Amino acid sequence: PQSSQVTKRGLTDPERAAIIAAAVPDHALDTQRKYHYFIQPRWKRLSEYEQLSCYAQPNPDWIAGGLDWGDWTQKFHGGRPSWGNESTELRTTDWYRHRDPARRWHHPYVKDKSEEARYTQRFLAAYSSEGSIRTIDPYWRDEILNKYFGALLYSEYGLFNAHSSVGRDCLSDTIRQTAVFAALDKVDNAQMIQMERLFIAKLVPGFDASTDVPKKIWTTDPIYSGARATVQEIWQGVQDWNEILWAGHAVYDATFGQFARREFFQRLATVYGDTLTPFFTAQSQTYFQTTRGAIDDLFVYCLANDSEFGAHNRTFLNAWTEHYLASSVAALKDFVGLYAKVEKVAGATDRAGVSEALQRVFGDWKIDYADKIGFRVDVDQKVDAVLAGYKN
Amino acid sequence: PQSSQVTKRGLTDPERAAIIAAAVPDHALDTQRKYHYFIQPRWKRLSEYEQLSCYAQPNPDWIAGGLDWGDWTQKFHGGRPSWGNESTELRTTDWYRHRDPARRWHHPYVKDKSEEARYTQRFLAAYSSEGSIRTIDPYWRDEILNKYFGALLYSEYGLFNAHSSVGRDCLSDTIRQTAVFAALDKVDNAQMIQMERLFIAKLVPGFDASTDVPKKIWTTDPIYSGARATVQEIWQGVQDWNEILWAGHAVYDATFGQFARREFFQRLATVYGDTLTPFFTAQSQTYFQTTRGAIDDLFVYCLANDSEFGAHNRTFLNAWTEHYLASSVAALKDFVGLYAKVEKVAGATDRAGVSEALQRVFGDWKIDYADKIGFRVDVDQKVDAVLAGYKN
Amino acid sequence: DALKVNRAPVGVEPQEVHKWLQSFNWDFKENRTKYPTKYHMANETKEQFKVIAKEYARMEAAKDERQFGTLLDGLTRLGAGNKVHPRWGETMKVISNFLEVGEYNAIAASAMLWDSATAAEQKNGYLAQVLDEIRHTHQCAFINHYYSKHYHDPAGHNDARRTRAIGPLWKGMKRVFADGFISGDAVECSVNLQLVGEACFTNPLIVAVTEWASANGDEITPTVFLSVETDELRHMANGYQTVVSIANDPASAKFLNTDLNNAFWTQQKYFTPVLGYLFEYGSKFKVEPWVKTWNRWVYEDWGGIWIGRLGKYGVESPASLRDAKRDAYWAHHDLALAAYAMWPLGFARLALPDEEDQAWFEANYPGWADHYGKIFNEWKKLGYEDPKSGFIPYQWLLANGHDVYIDRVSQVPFIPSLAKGTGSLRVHEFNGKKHSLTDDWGERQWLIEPERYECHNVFEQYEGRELSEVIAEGHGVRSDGKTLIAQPHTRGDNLWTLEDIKRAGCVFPDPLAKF
Amino acid sequence: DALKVNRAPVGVEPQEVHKWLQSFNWDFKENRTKYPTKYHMANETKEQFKVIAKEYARMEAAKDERQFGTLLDGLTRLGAGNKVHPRWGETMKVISNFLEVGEYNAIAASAMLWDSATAAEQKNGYLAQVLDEIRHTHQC
Amino acid sequence: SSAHNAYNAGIMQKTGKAFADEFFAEENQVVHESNAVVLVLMKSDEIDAIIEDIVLKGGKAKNPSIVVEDKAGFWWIKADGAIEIDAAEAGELLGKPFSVYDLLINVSSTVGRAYTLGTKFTITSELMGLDR
Amino acid sequence: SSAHNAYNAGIMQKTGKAFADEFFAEENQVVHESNAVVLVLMKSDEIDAIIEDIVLKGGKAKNPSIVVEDKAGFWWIKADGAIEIDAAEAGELLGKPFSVYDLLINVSSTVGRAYTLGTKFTITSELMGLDRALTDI
Amino acid sequence: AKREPIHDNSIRTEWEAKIAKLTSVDQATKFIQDFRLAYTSPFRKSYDIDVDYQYIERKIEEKLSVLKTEKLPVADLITKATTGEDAAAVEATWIAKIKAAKSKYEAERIHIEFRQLYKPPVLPVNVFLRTDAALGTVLMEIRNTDYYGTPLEGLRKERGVKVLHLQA
Ligand SMILES: [Fe+3]
Ligand SMILES: [Fe+3]
Ligand SMILES: [Fe+3]
Repeated sequence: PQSSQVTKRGLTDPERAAIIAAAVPDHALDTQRKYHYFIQPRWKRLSEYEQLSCYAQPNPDWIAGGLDWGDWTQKFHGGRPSWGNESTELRTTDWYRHRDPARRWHHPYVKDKSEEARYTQRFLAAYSSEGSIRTIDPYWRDEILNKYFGALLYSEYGLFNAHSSVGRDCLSDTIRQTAVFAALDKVDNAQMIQMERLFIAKLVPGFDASTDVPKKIWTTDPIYSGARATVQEIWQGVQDWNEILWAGHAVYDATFGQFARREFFQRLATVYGDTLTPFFTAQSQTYFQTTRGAIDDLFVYCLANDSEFGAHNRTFLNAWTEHYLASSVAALKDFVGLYAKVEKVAGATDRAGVSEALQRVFGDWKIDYADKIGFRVDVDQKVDAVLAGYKN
Repeated sequence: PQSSQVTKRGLTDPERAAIIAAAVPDHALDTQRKYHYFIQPRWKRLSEYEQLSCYAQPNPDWIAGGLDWGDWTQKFHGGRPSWGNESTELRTTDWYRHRDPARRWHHPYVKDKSEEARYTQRFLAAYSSEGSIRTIDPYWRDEILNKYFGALLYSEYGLFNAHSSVGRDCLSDTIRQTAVFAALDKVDNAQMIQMERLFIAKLVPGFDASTDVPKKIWTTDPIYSGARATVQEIWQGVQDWNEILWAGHAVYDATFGQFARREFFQRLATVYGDTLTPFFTAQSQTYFQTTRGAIDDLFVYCLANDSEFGAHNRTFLNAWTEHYLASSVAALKDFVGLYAKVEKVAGATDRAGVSEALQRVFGDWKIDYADKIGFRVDVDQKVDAVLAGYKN
Repeated sequence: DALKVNRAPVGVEPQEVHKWLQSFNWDFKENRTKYPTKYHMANETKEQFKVIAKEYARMEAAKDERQFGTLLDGLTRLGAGNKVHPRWGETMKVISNFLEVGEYNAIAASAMLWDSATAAEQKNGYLAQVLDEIRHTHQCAFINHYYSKHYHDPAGHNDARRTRAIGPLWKGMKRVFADGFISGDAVECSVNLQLVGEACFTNPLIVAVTEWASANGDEITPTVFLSVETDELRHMANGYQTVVSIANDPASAKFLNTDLNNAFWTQQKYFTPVLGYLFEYGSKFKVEPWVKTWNRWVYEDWGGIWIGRLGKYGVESPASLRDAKRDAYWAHHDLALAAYAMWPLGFARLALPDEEDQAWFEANYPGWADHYGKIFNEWKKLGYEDPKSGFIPYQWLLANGHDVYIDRVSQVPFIPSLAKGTGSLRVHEFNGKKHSLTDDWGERQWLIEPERYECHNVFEQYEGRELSEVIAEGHGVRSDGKTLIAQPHTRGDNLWTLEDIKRAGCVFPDPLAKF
Repeated sequence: DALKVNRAPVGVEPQEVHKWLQSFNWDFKENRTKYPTKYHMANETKEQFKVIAKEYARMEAAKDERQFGTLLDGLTRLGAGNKVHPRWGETMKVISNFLEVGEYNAIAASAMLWDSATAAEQKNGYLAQVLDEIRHTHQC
Repeated sequence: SSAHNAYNAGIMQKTGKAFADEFFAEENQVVHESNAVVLVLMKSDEIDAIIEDIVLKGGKAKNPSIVVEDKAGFWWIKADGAIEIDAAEAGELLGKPFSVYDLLINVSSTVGRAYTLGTKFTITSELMGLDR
Repeated sequence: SSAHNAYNAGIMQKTGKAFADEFFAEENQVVHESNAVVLVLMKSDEIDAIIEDIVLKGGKAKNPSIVVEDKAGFWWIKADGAIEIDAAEAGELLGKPFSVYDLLINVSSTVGRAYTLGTKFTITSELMGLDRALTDI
Repeated sequence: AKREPIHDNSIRTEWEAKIAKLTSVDQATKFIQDFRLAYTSPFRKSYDIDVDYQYIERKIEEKLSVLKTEKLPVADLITKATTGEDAAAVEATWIAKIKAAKSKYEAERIHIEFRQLYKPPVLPVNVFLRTDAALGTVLMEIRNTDYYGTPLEGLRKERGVKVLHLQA
């Protein structure tokens, strides 16, 4: 016997269920059963993704798209509004227009990453039981992978933190979800890189998975100087949340990050006999394309083509692209000095091989981003500029 | 208004819930709430795996371990029993002793494979979007991967079907689950190989993912002659269900299968710039190690060390091993003629590299299986026998 | 080498990665928070719940699968969505959607904490919280989404993200667990959102409420809300760590008690009356008196286990606590007068207390019958529920001198001539604008920080407008375009329409015109 | 080539793989059932529910998550397990455990059908059935 | 031990005027430090087994001040000092994989300082970082 | 036009001796070919939407012989000739991904010839492989 | 007396017509600054458009921003206020101003007036946000020094309210 009443459940207690049954009408009081039926659907039918996400942000009518009215109830000292137009240079007729093409609300998002979490541990338990690490090139394992792939976690980590002010400042619900899921994916990348290093340490005597050498390389090796300078700028040098998302994902990570993750570590793993790294880069590359889908919707579909502000927004996006492409080109020019440290493989690490990799990265970027905002770019000039850092 | 009664739920209908509440005793009628509490636990406490699986098979006491009594209610024409001791040469004091160390009942099994199913499609959607197929060696892709990795699906497929009589004939629940889960994993392997070929066909104009060339190679190329001969015997030449499981998983797939999947296709993919195949072999290799855990428990823990029949069973296991190792050595001797068709990479495809690969497979096998049943094997002799098929 | 390797099966556990996170940050000059803060103390704290991205997702997904299993399979097969007492299903329109904005603003608050944290582990911990508040936004949405599908009145469950903007109780909600969280000192969020909001008020708001739902036949909300609060363990732990940093630095500690007192008052000012009203008046079956719920969770357990224990380290019992306990006893009954009197501006159907409710109110709050009870009974006699009556109590209040004012700071309604809770009206003119303040704590906030508190109230926006016009314009109707979402009864017949409202001829005044 | 590729997002649907399953079988003299049967007719049929192993597991896992959510979360929180009339709760001791053996023997029966099928699609369909009867054994 | 940890302890036993009189007494206008902790467990198959076989046996034997109350959808637990649950002990009881992270799936609320250390979950009256 | 498809049609309306008399009538000691199909749908959020907005609207519009009965934990559906459910229509209705495989998650039983073809689930009285098609188109 | 509808009314429509006539960055900058001094903050000159000014301010912001992108060189969008001033100089000037403020009443008017004058699009967003944060820090610190030290009667006089009513 407990001090407090054991509450009878109205669903199952006969007396309360009978009282409830008498009170419930014999007919529905409206026929509109579509939750937030008034959302303008992006696709042929309203999605659960839209129903659960759209207009959760309580914006007033003086923030484009808001359905509320009046001033905020409490502002910052000085008068900065809870949310406001001063948070970004970009303008739109409706900040709610953005849609993640993956339609990720929280549940499909963690459902998918949970699959990856559990399968990863099963893969590692079997990979250690296979002994497949035995055929990896030791110099690649110890001198390139461990040290310079390790250092790359700091790029992923800085991009993750760049999202902290975006999570606070951005002006709509679907945008906030896009930004936060992108941030978790970035910090996941950094953790996954450290996880692979910690895993290799369990199989290779004398292999050191401390972050000490990676961090020294990230903070002082000229190979990462341009990259670290850019990440510091994107994360901590600006607060315009659209500038952060554009510079981070659509310029810096789409060029330097893609080259580092996909053209260097993932691709070179499959010439130096590394059967382990491809399992980890598969995850980061999948996240990149999912993130790109949403970033592309925000900046291309919505902002660069907003009926009233598209040209206006492209003016800013072009200025940002000019600045952060230079930074990323400088980052890549520094990074390609790393090829001087790798065994020469024809078509992969010689000048012709690096040139083709830079042509893929800059050519893809021209198609995926530059062309869509009207940013003119000479791909061969950007390739040639980076190759100036290549030691023949 | 429907023709039949709208049945009132006893859980929620006030009248029926009150009648049930009156009839339900005010105290439990026993305190033993552990489902099948009498199962002997393999680990510190009974697992849900054991509770749900153990003694589901209704064996009588004249099949070692059975808790029932008397003859079957209906037998085959002639008198073959529903299950019987005539189904295998091996003997035990209790057919129920086997435990899958992964403790897979149906739900965790499909839960895990569901993760892999969904993550695979996300990876492919992202991989096609990345364009990473662009750096694969074209000769490897078209002349080795497509044709000979394609052909390998028939090995996985025949091993899948070897389990059909095992699923009918084997003598306990935990063994039956192990066997069936092993079979689905093999046909999954064969399907995943085809899935990879169909995926490449969507990315490479002129790349033909028809099984016509793979099947022709499996059935007539001397490279697969020994392997196909072995799979045909294991699948359709015997019915002893322990012989099938042992020859299939612990001999043939542990030597030929491991070499082809892991040492040939997975390893050389990371020598020829193949960033796609490792994603698929990661699954087959995870499945192999999971299956091995369960196969190892059945034959080593239970059968080779059965308190009464361990030596008796090792006599058969040794004889089976002698025969199917000879088959698998011949299979491997035929298969290494495939190295004559690949671009020579030092330490991987030269005689020294192939030798070390054979030493891993035969050396690993001696530790994982031979040593555990007292099967004497000279690893260097088996390597030299296979290298007789290597074209210098 | 190439032949020999340890082939023991190993993976990498979450804590093995977590060990290295603190080293993921690096030093550079601009590596500091972008948000204004008074708090500049050392804050290299350790995370109490080691989580990495992969493990975060595994945990939450497992929580979800069980929750959605129960919702979409079991409870739907039981028809549980329409086994709810009408008063309670109407209450969940308000509770779930109002909490939703609290969850949504907590995303933003948590990002501020993430931005202002300096330790990589703390940034890692605040990201997990940011994701959780996203989960909670969608969970709250999912409740009303589910009710929209299975409950006998989907209107208002199905559109609160716009129809909430009509009514006055929504203004106060945008402060209590929204603007109050995100518009101010970022490091201070560990005091207002976490030490007060999460550690104090989510317990009655999210946990205790599940027992009221169950008593009234709602098994949907327990399934979701109890899952929501499982994430709160990490959030409270996050804030406590930063509070320890602040307590340990004398230069930061000199701000803590003031921020705590303001946070406590700001949140209780709205939470105490609004939730007490929703619990006691939006239920048929009552679990316990609201003031006992408040005493258990707020005063005794939160106040003793968090605040009383921290008193060993200079944290003071909030000076506003006495005023708060008066609110806990009477303020929700005061609020009920305003809620029932202004029912056409809401998006829920209300039920005057029946005879059994009235006896319950008077037994647990002696004096209720002679004050509030007499008023509700007179309104009923006047036709409160009857759409042909032409009677709306707000007009009746004005005709008897019972003016309704809105607090410029908290937006909470105040009827000084009928209130028994804490409050007294102060009306100031500043720079040609009149302002009504209702208590000593908000008045100080407004006097010191007038540019933070410029919120327009319903009377300023609707002045001189007829009630049915405001309601039509704000979409406060069912799909026939005529019948109001809001109702003064919970029966299926005799629903009010815009014409029924228009017949009463209710026009919004300027309550401060008389000063 | 090395620069130009279609980068449209594609995967491979289950029916795209299923199309090729019939070709997974190959001819050899001993490729015939091990069990006695009177029935020796041509039987190269197609399956009516196209499934491959990955899709099999996705479908069943989805079923399970909803079922076990209801049991372990909702119904347990309601105390539904002791809301049963004693007679019916007693009846389910028999119905569920007796059905369990029917499910368990259906595993073996389905394996026999798998063994005696000659079409790869039919063998694939009976394996899925074999797995289902394991599921049902564990469900009972 | 242990009536003071009941949900309806002390002033909560009183109703009507008697309750109001204590509620508004001068000495009750400031908070009073409590050495207690409150743990809320969401009812589920796993939690209910843990309540009956861990909290109410080894837990209450170790800490006899523990009080558990049935609150319809959750278990309300109050105790002096600390409450602890070892997920490794729970996994043995449940017969299935059960890390400390899985235990948290149905740990719904905490009034006190909560942390995990290894397989153990603890909520404590202690103020770590301030207490010695 | 559908009373014959009711769960309690015909002999099922009779009780006591009247039921026994027909049940044991000479002509009811052999089966009678029926052109019907029976589909059982496990009750769930998704299924209940499909019943209300597909089966009982467009479904019954195309096939007026459809009968749907509430059997507490499941829906019992009987119809002449065929019942069909397009998973693409259900996904449009539900607003979430919904292949034909997802539709089957709550398809509990079939009396008739059941198959999937694309996004559409069909149960039919037709004996595929035995019945010979009546058109070339 | 009688408010018009919330989101569509003659006050907003009339102001939108005024805004459409702006044709240069200089003109629209004086327009938005005059507007923000006249109609925003507790020190505004007039409450006559109280329920419309925030929407109207948005529309002026939009006109100024498009005019900036059509008419100004890209480098001006990054480094200059639309007053022509150097954005970095504006930042240092106003930070120094509030750090020299002798009371919370001086400091508050400096922060408020900075926003009235330089809120984007007048100042570049990145410069404005970090100046606003620096100003807000100083304002918060001075206001939260002895927050409860002045009685309400004294705060009312320091604020300069006309007290119209005190209950009981
Ligand atoms: Fe939350
Ligand atoms: Fe929270
Ligand atoms: Fe079955």
